[PDB]
Amino acid sequence: GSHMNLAVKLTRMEKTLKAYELYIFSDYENFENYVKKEGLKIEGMELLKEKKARSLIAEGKDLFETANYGEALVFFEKALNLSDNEEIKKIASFYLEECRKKLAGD
Amino acid sequence: GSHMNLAVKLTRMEKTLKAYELYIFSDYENFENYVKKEGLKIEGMELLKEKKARSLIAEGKDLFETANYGEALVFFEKALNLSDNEEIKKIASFYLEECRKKLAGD
Repeated sequence: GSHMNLAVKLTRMEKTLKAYELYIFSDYENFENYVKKEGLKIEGMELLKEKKARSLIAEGKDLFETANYGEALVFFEKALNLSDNEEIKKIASFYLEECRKKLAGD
Repeated sequence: GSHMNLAVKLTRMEKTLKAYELYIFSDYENFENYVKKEGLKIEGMELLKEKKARSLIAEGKDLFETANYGEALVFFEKALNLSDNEEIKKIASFYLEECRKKLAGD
């Protein structure tokens, strides 16, 4: 040609580097906000969502353990909505039901 | 005319993408080895080893809280060996012992 016409490719790649940098150097929320708004497909995203969902379950569990069932419920539902990972689903669903039991006075 | 420097940039960015992927999803040693081999200049390189140790502690702790003690053991031992920080090693050691108690049936 000898034009390579790489600009579109490189600007996508720049954004995916920026996404990885947000994951490494910033909060999960900053990372996912950027990925969502730039519409990026990040390889291994599911693993990252699973890890964050697991962190949310842990937060809920600590709230559950202080009998803040209402607040705990919020975290389990968040975890459920964040990751479609099968273990996350089962564990979050378990704890969600435990909250519901306590909330019903059972 | 064409801009071959953008193609060079492409090669650099592909490598940098792979580096970040190794950092996030693989062991620090693999990331280190790849960066050295490719002579990449990663921004914040000197920060990453301790950051990795910390993320391993966090991920290990969330596995611990979801009662995956066998899985968590791996994260804690890796963090124990990767960190150069005595406080971080105390955290890792504490959880490692708890995981071992779980493997033993307490």
